[PDB]
Amino acid sequence: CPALCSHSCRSLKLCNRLLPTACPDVCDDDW
Repeated sequence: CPALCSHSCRSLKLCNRLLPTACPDVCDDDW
């Protein structure tokens, strides 16, 4: 997962859509 995205854990709900294979490290708490 892009470090720019990883720092934006809130955005990760959206980021994980634009980065599905790139960011599987999506915050389970926000999910």
